[PDB]
Amino acid sequence: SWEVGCGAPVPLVKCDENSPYRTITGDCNNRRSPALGAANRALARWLPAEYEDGLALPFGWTQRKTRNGFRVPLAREVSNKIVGYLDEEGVLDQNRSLLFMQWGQIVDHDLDFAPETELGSNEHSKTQCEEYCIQGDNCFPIMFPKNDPKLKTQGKCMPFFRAGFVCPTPPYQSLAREQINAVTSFLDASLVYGSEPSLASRLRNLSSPLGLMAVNQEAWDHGLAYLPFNNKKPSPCEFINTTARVPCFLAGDFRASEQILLATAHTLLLREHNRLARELKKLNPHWNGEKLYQEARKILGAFIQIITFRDYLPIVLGSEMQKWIPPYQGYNNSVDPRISNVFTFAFRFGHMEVPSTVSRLDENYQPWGPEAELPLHTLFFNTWRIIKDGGIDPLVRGLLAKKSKLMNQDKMVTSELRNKLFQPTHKIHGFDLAAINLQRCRDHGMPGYNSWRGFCGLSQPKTLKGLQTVLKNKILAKKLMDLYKTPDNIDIWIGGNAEPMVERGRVGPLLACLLGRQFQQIRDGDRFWWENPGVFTEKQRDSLQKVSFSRLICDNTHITKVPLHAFQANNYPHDFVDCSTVDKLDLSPWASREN
Ligand code: HEM
Ligand SMILES: *[C@@H]1O[C@H](CO)[C@@H](O[C@@H]2O[C@H](CO)[C@@H](O)[C@H](O)[C@H]2NC(C)=O)[C@H](O)[C@H]1NC(C)=O
Ligand SMILES: *[C@@H]1O[C@H](CO)[C@@H](O)[C@H](O)[C@H]1NC(C)=O
Ligand SMILES: *[C@@H]1O[C@H](CO)[C@@H](O)[C@H](O)[C@H]1NC(C)=O
Ligand SMILES: [Br-]
Ligand SMILES: [Ca+2]
Repeated sequence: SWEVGCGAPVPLVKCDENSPYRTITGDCNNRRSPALGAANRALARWLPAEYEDGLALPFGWTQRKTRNGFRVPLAREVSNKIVGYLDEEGVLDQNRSLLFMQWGQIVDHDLDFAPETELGSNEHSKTQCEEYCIQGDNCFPIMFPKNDPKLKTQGKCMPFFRAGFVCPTPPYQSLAREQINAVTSFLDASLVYGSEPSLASRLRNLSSPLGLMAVNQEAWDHGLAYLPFNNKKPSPCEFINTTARVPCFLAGDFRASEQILLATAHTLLLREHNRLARELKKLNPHWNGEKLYQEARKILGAFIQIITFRDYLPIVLGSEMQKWIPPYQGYNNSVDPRISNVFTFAFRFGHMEVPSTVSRLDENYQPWGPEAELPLHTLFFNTWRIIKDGGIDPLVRGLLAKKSKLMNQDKMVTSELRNKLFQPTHKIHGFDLAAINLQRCRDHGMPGYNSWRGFCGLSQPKTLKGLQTVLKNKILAKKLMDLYKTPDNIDIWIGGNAEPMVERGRVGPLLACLLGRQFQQIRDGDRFWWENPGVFTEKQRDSLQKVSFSRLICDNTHITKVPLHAFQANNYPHDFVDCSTVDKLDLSPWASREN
């Protein structure tokens, strides 16, 4: 059992044995092991890291070196052969609104982030990785296969930099390389409030004693707040459009501006915090700012938990929901609530649910203006279309009445992501998220497909014929065992996602097991779970059961027509009801009769 307890990219820290709130860092959730689930620590290893040298080098690094006697295929080659498709007609999910995709991304962002190594940002290092395609140290470029249109138009590779690792950022040879999780493992609204003290404070409005989050001061949304702008230059949101020059937003999580709809969902979440803090004050006008901020924060975290566990997860996991996530029995302090490395890849199932276009809709849920539907790629890091082009209401209707992409074994990831991705240093709409997913699954040292089938107690196909029955699909299996020569070598991202979905849910068996297990643990291992006896009063809990994403939308925008079940596919006006019929969060059980 070779290592004990290293801990470098963290500060302190010491714990507050009631202090009815979460820390910002996630520390002091577990009493016995107060770092467990804290941000800026190693991702959990559910299985030992698997690298080409047993320590750090990703499979595929050394040309000569095989995985189980075979070369691992180029990540872009797998992407082109298997992941890509041309025809967007037919690809939509008849049963899930766009919001289903979106909440996926939100939750994902509350739970995990393995950021690239920052070492030598001011070095020829990016210049040598991006310009020359030279693999070495933290440069692990995605090379194009010989028939790739991108060879002709973009150059020899897409640059790709390896994920940071814990202890120090300088090269690691004594135990295996462990990637960092930069946000809190608890489902806690950290994407709203920050996972570091240094950002948590900046986000806040300390100017007034009202516990508000800072809001944008440049611009409004029909009297509704936007998120403050980031400061930093050079800003990729400015970069898209140097005429409009609108910076990215500043949120609790750094990726909040990555696509317009994510920014939209972040905006709704911040408004809800200020709305709660207002209500709490109106009702407790002795509470101070700090009380008001924690108390709103606490409620918002419970809302994110409830929405996720009651409304999202059952329609991801389907028939497997009760198997992995049985109803709640209380806090269990032996549970490890840390996000595992593999989860951060299993949750990328969301990538096949992203459709090629986004729509703005007006109050009749009709096209809003002349160019109301746009290609997804024009919306990466695009804040200008919000501030300058209608606010969030039109985008939110789109969320409600357009549908997610459906995962499809022949049509996996839209070319909007597979060919047109924009990354905030690289200056082009030319990257391939799928290729990146696969390179990163190698970067992070993932065990292969069958390792994971084994972990979850499933069959482990060894032959083409085996893989055909598991996937149900002769030709997908054939392509996968032309590229990988054995299902042992298939990258978990693409193996998990290749499996047909389970009844009433949107992922295959292997992923339902990986996801289901993670979420059970993040709920059961959390001292501040909304439903844990003690955390909220019973009366407070009776109010919280009534929350809905419909109501969030009603309380925070000027939309008055919403569906009752926002994740299901909905059509206007048949499936839409007026906001007055929706349950409200009743805040009266938060009144502090101290008088
Ligand atoms: C257009 C919408 C989206 C875009 C543009 C996008 C883009 C990206 C990018 C660029 C990365 C980093 C990849 C890397 O360097 O390895 C990433 C990672 C990730 N994505 Fe998405 N994504 C989208 C939607 C979603 C959805 C719907 C989900 C889940 C339902 C999701 C789940 C994740 C997760 C869990 C990761 C890893 C985060 C971490 O580092 O822990 N994404 N995505
Ligand atoms: C960059 O943003 C600008 C301003 O936000 C966009 O310009 C608007 O687009 C149409 C003309 O194409 C007009 O209705 C608006 O008056 C334009 N405003 C200005 C100041 O030009 C422009 O489309 C965006 N450009 C790109 C390349 O994304
Ligand atoms: C802080 O709150 C005050 C009044 O409550 C408001 O006028 C001001 O605009 C807020 N500042 C920020 C930066 O959100
Ligand atoms: C808590 O979790 C542990 C380990 O997962 C399990 O063995 C134990 O039974 C659980 N304890 C309770 C009281 O539920
Ligand atoms: Br992202
Ligand atoms: Ca979190």
